[PDB]
Amino acid sequence: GREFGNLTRMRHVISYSLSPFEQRAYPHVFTKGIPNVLRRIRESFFRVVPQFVVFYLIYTWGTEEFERSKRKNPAAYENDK
Amino acid sequence: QLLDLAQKHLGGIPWTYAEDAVPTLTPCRFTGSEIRHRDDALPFAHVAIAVEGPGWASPDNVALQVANAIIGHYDCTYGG
Repeated sequence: GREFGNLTRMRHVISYSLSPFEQRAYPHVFTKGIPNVLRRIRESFFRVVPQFVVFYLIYTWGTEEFERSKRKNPAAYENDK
Repeated sequence: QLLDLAQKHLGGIPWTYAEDAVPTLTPCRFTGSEIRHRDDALPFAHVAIAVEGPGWASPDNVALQVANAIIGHYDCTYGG
């Protein structure tokens, strides 16, 4: 079960391969590669991105509220007189 | 006797070729690939490996024959 000699029992399968020296290292990396990457990105965009956008909104508001708190209070001095 | 006999029985075979368009043999390319048909129900594994070899009409083949004899064939029955 841990040696290539005996791992599983398969039947009726064929495989075809070519030598590394008989083929290009970057085949269709301009017409077929980029579109596949775009498919990958698009297929998982809405599953991740939006949550991290919420994080950014929480981060900005926080900082804004923190600084907003340190501003002096005109309502604590109107009557101080 | 053989030549005189062949004249009577093989002289009629056509010999003029259409437009002398003799089918010259085009060369053949060799590619390093692999095919693996896996069937685990068969008794023994059975592989064959090869490389490009000279044509039928090159001197080098003779030397290769010798090299082949050095490797030698084998079988389980051989009582060596």
